[PDB]
Amino acid sequence: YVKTWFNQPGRKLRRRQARQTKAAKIAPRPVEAIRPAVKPPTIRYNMKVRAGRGFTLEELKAAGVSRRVASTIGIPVDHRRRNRSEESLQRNVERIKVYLAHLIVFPRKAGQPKKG
Amino acid sequence: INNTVALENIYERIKYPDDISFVENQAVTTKEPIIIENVEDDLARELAFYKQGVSSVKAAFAKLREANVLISRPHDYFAEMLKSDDHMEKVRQE
Amino acid sequence: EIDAGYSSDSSTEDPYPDYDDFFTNTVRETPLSSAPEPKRRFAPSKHEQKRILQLAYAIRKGRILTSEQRAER
Amino acid sequence: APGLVVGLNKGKTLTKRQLPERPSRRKGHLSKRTAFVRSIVREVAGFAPYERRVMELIRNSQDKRARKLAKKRLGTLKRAKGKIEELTSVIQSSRLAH
Amino acid sequence: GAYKYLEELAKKKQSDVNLFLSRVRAWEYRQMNVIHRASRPSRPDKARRLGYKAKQGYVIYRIRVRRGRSARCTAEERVGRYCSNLRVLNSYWVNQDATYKFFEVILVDPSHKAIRRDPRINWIVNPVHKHRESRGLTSIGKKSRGIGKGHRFWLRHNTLSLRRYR
Amino acid sequence: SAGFVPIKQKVLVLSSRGVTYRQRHLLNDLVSMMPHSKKDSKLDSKDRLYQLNELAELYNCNNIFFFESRRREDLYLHIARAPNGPTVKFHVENLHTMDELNMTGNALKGSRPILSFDKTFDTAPHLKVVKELLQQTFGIPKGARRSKPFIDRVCTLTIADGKIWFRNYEIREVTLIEIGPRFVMTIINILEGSFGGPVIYKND
Amino acid sequence: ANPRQRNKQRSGKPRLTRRNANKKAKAKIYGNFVIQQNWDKHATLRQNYARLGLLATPNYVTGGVEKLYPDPDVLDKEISIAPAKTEVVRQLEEEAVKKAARQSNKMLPLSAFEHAYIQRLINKYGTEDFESMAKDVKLNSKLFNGSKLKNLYIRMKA
Amino acid sequence: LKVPPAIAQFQKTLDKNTATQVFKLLNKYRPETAAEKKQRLVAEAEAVANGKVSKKPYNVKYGLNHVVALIEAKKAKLVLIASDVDPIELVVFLPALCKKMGVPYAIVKNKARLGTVIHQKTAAVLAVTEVREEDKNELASIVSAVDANFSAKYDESRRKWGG
RNA sequence: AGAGCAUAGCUGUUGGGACCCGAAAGAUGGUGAACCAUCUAGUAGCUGGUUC
RNA sequence: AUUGGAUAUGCCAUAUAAAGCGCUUUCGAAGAGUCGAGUUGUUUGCAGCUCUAAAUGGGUGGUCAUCUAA
RNA sequence: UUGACCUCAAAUCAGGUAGGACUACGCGCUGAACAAUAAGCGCAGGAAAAGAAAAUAACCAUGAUUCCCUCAGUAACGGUGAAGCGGGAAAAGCUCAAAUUUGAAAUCUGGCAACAUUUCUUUUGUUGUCCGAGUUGUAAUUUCAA
Repeated sequence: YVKTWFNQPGRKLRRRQARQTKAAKIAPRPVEAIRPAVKPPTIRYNMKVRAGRGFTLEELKAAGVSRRVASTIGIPVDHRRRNRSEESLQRNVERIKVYLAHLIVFPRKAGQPKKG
Repeated sequence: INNTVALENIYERIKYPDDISFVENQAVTTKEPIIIENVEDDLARELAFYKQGVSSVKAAFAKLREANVLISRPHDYFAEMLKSDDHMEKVRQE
Repeated sequence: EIDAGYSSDSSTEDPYPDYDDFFTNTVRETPLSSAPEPKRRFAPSKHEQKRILQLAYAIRKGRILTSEQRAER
Repeated sequence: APGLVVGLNKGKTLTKRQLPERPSRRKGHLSKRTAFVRSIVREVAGFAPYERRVMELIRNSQDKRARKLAKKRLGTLKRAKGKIEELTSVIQSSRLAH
Repeated sequence: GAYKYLEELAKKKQSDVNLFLSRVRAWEYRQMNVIHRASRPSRPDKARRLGYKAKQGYVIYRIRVRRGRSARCTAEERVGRYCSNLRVLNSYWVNQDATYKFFEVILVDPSHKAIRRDPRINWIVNPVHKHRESRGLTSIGKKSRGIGKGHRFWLRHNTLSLRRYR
Repeated sequence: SAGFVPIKQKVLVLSSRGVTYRQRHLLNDLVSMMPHSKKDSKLDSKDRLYQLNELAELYNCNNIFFFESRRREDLYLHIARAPNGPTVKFHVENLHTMDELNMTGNALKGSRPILSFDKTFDTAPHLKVVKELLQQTFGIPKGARRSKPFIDRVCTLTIADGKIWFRNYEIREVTLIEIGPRFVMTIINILEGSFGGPVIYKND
Repeated sequence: ANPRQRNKQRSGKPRLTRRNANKKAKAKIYGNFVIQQNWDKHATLRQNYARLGLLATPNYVTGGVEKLYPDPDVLDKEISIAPAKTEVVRQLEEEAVKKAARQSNKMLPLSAFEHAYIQRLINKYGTEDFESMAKDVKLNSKLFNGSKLKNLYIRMKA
Repeated sequence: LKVPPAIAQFQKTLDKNTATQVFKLLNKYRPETAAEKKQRLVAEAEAVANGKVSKKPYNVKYGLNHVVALIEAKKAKLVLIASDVDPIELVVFLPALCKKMGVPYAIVKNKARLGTVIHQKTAAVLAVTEVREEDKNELASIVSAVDANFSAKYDESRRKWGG
């Protein structure tokens, strides 16, 4: 049982081509969703900062975005992560606020029945 | 904290009937405190343990032999050993 | 202090009783539903009020024959 | 400019927040209704054959063997302790009612 | 309302009510064929909570398997092979005795338009789910092959991945 | 009542969750050489040790054993006395299972063993206490069930480097042969109560 | 090699060819017509998003971005938008305003039923004690609450 | 063969005379058949369409989960249990719950009779909660009759191991 | 008052079918004691050979 | 020619309706021959057999943390 | 009695569906040599399986699964031999059971009638009515993140 990496330049170009069709389908929105900033859970890397999965419910409510719409404007949700330190709430709320600063939202046509 | 006063009281309270005979109490003491300086050396450790064990066993066996039932187990007694018959055979082979 | 006493059953050495109503012997004086009563059980049903509306839909557009149309038909 | 800046650190200043309660942690609370439901069914289904014999031992007052029997049948003391407390609750209630 | 009460009456399987039913039901089931249709589930609340809904296309078959591979996992393979067209949803214990285990197995008709048009049970019409009792993709199949999250739950070892630049 | 046919010394063998293949073998060895050992079912509780007192009364075992398996490699041993008594922590390593080739001895089953204790036990107060406790534990009482009146076992306990080397030695008609029980035994702490209370001695 | 591959190689039937290989050609843009018009057909999406004033990824680039030329107390605060660095972003933003401008009438009128429904309540229980008028049941057939009655009162105005 | 008292109840059903009197009352409060309910609704749809206050419906309540929750609220004045439910497990607790909540109840004969009351093939249980003021005095008669022919009668026979 | 790290080569060594050829196999599964196919590059201190 | 997701715009909308956030002097159901134990096979889990549970419980880790199976 | 309801059957009763083939990849059962190994058997797809924690961890804590790189030939075992961590690819979340719609089974297959519709006279629907399914519970509702 042996594996060869001859398709390594083939697979990389397939991935790039897979990104370009995604960009074609969804033009204005970025090819990647926003991710939060979290700290690795170990004494070795705890002083580091990296990306998370999504923004917890305290990070959404504090920033001012409901949890239902957040999934629609590209902000992802992590029901499992929680905020134990306020610096973790702060680094990710401002991460949301800077995102909503640059976020153009296209209006959608809405059904308007004659009566009500 | 190693409370010696508490330990001494506990040991004295939990002291067993040492007044009984050595064979009766089934308790002995090491001949030379099992002095094995070469802990790493298996041969030295076994020999020191053997010397302490043999002297204690001989004294207990002599006391038991002089007091009713002898400590030594005769081959006449067909009682099962601590290990199984296959285990005893395996022990003999090994 | 257990005295090291050994039980006599140690491993080392009416088929049809009558119905015992120990729980239903006394009648409970309150319900179990602690939840408050909703509005549905006091307002006209919204199930038919929805069905009525789409029946008016079908009547207005002629989808279904009307009651007077049914009699003459 | 939305941009993640990883590495080094972001901050050593810490402030713990008293975390709320998660509702999945709430599992295992005794609902007031379901206690009644469990009790009523316990009365209806009767008692297990081994568990019936536990009642007689308690009535005969050989509680030591009652623990031994339940432990043997169930598997651990806390499982046996709860059953005995479950059984003795039946016995006292039947004796006061009847 | 009721399936709360049926939940805890089924938790005591040696009580007199159940044991008297265990004898009565097992005697009459052995009188039948090995695999036979059942109109209403012998355990309505268990069938309910396992996915069964009282509507057309939902089927139940009762099977006895000799005691002495899993028994319940067997009941699913034998029922599915019997009803070749139905997709097996689930399975549950209904009864047992000294010589047999009686299992009920729920199946779905992939062709019935009550099912095909059901937004929630549509997933079973897809061919990837053909005979999930045969691949080990049911609940007991997932358990019997040790699939799950945990620390208590091959070719990645033997392979020699030689990268392009090595 | 309290009990029928009371014999002074009894052993309560019990291991917590996570016991492995090797630790299982020595539980079999301990239940073998000790006739009146009351083998029991595992505990769902890995640190609820004070519940042993309720179990101790149940089986009326004056001495209690606990085979803890921390992280599937740390083999802990806990020994105590049923009425309060010194609950002493231990750590045991480098064991000899009965399947090992090191064993070539042959001793009777249930025979009263000869207890040999090093003088270093009496040097320290805590070491003397554990020596007496081990004397009560290993010492098979007279009239023990499933035992023999003969003597074919000698236990040697040597203290060095802060830990005890235990060896089981068989008397031969001395030209002794090791039965096979052999390990390294270390003391951790001693409790004034039965799996509870403040710690009186803490080994470093 | 295989039998199935080899019998149709010897036979006279033409091979089911497909001239599909168009290497190096990117996916043409559909969706937003504005960006499509300003989409260079040769540049990569990381290059085109940048040239168009859009972020391809708000998350850190995991690599080395091209250097073509030698380049020389707050939770309540809100970030006052981000001015567009390109015309094309302003084109996208301008359309967002106009689309919202068309969809400005979010107030709903009333149908006949709720119209006379609100008059019957209003002329009997004034116009301020909405809780009391929700407490009545003879006219409050549907048993509306105070909150929804006020909404109908506002909606009936225009 | 010997039978638990939990199942022995269902052998001692309601008498012929009383059961008829229960059904005579119930027949006044049968639920509307789906046919005329369509006709009744279409009358209101027509009234709404051309141009335009009712009263509470008064019927019997049916369904195993529906009836259990009416008892658990003590909203049930009278519970009627079919003696031959297919898996007897379904109502073996109902006499216990009906006694625990003080709801008078009777084990009537056959389930198809109850089904005919509610325009269904089979009805495993029926419950009378609200009765119009005209028959309020009438209902209290059968509750006493059930209390006389089911609770005063049997009672001890409800506890004996049947068979 | 640190001298390594990385690449390429050479020779050496340990595995891998392991310089090439050669010992009855055995096992699984089939066909009508026999026979077939694969696992198999099963096994060697030995034999014969190993190229300007 | 055949289709796909968007835009633009015409018509029809059964809306007496349906949602999100908010506040709660009212509530909050949670998967059993399963977990678990002894024991026996298989290769730690899995399987048979013997028993067989609980409701701040139960599993797992370090009196705590995390998780919420059938 | 009638006749309901339950079971029992049959029919060339209508509408269906299953089998065999392929097997590189894939999911199971099972298996000896020389090792979950060949084989044997069973079941599938354009991928299969897995999957939104009865998951780690002891941290400033992380956050479905899958694959890659490292962790690492490390721990552990006794040569066999991992997993968190970290870094990448990709990302998406959800539906039931357990609630009385009870001021109204609100749910659905099938027959028939017209209306449509098409990769299509070969597809797939709607409206109306009738009959069944269903109250031993089909819709809405709610799934712990609540």
